[PDB]
Amino acid sequence: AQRVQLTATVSENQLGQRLDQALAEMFPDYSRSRIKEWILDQRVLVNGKVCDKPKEKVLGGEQVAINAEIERFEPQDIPLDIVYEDEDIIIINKPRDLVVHPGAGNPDGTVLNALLHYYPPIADVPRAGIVHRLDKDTTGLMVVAKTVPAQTRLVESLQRREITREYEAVAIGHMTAGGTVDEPISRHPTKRTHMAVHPMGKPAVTHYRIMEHFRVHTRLRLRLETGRTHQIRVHMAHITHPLVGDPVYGGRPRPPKGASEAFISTLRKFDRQALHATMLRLYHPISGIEMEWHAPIPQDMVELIEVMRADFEEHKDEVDW
Ligand SMILES: [Cl-]
Repeated sequence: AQRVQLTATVSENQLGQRLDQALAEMFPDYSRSRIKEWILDQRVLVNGKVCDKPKEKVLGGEQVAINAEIERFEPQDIPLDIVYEDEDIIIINKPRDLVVHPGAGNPDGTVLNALLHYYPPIADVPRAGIVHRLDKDTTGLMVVAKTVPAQTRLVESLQRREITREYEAVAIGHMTAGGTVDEPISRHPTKRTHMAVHPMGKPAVTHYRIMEHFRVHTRLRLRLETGRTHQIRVHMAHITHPLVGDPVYGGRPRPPKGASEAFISTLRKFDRQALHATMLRLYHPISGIEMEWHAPIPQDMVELIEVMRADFEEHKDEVDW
């Protein structure tokens, strides 16, 4: 546990603040509740005297002294599909049902826990060398830094927009043209599950091109300039082409008129955003040599795309036999 020793004097305009509130302002490196625990446990002196009432009001000019002490994520046996690894980086093909980094609702079971198990020295790299995210139910490529120099350099490459991250997706609706969504993204004001386009969000740019038309769906490839939470899903939804199977931004599946039983079945069962990180291209953070990796389209999407393709081709003739 780490020994904490801190001194300061309450500023005159802090007159009337609670002891815990005033200490929080003087020492913002330490959480509010932490400071409260320190006070109650007789670890704060005020003018050479122990003061243990967190609610007690300061006057300004009080000399404060604290003498206290302090005290991460666990490795988990979770298999990873490693596409490429060298001394500096790892490229993984992430399956669905796998969160990248611990957060609210997912304390563990994540790619980060998996990395801590596979290569324990990665604990010395910020966020276990994870430099960009994929959603839990998005499949495909991620690059991960194994070392501190590699991580710093990959982060610089992202800031300078020198990493290409391409995805393949199936979107709802007929789309006429490729283009760009450049709309900032924030947390949704009222729906805690959602992100949203919002003037006060973080700037976000997605480029998209049409690979193939289906009857009431469209296959896309996208390239990101930024990697905000849910960026593709929310941008595609914003322009009224939410991703097939998206459980948050999509609505009820709408099959086209006269869709086969197999088409209707495949479409209704598809229970994740039809979204896959398909290609990554970067300058190696150590050698600066240009490199490119591909993750094959997963079977779930292959079946979805083939059914939609057979449907579109069939209904380009008066054929029903
Ligand atoms: Cl994603």
